[PDB]
Amino acid sequence: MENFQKVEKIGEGTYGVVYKARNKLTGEVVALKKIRLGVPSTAIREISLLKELNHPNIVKLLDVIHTENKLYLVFEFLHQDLKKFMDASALTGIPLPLIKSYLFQLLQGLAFCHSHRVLHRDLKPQNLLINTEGAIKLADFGLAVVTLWYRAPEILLGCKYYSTAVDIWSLGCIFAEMVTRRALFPGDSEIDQLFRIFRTLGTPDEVVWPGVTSMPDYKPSFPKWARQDFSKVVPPLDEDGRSLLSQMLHYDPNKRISAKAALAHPFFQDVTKPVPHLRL
Ligand SMILES: CC(C)COC(=O)c1ccc2c(c1)/C(=N/Nc1ccc(S(N)(=O)=O)cc1)C(=O)N2
Repeated sequence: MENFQKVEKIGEGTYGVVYKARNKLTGEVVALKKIRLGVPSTAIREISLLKELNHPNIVKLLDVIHTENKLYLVFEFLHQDLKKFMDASALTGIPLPLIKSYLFQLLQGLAFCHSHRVLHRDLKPQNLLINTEGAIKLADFGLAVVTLWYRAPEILLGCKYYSTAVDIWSLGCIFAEMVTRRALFPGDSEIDQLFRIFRTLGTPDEVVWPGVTSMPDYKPSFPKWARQDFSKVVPPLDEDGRSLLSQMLHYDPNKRISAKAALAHPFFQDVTKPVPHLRL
């Protein structure tokens, strides 16, 4: 790690602390992540797998530094996250063509991960990175106050062996947030998160989600709320966007649209790649 000059702290995550840093030998500007822990052998193999999971919409893992019984991940650096961009665009809103481009690119990144049986598990605006070229990239995955706003209901209900559908749920929540300029389900506890989902989409039952009542944390005593219309949930999003969002937010993970099928949805018929106005 003596090969890198730290410039500034850019974040703190579940797995560790991230710095903007400069390689003293190549002059390369990178994101250096110090992993929070000797390093287990299983961790080294799983991280070695991430190195090969390369795609234009996945933040590149340049190098894995396992020296002096410490672990550092050297990543590609991007200048802004979607959280800061959404905050900067709050007065006017992100233009719909740019929302659509970002959603389309992230679904391409997800379809790629998911085809290699790799789940993100914790998508959120803070780990979605953007550049001046109009690209958006997935970061902070592959090592498996905590934000619960994007957590799929099967995780909250105690599913131990959840699927790639949890990522589709998170991305649908982020899509809604880009459109409305407000978090869709801003829970501040696991039950508040669950009940916020239930108040908008209706308390799930065996009809809409077969097997829901036998889930580890399901309680028959859950209040029974009626579902709201999507026209009320994400105005002024057009019918194509609302249709896609409804499929990304299906309760049953088996009914929830896949990343590959979402890419063929009519909402992306007129997709383009606009360039954002970034203030760096
Ligand atoms: C810390 C938590 C999420 C875990 O993060 C990661 O594992 C991780 C991995 C590789 C990365 C980055 C983060 C990163 N971050 N860059 C950045 C740059 C500017 C702003 S900001 N807020 O708009 O000024 C925010 C983020 C980057 O470039 N490569």
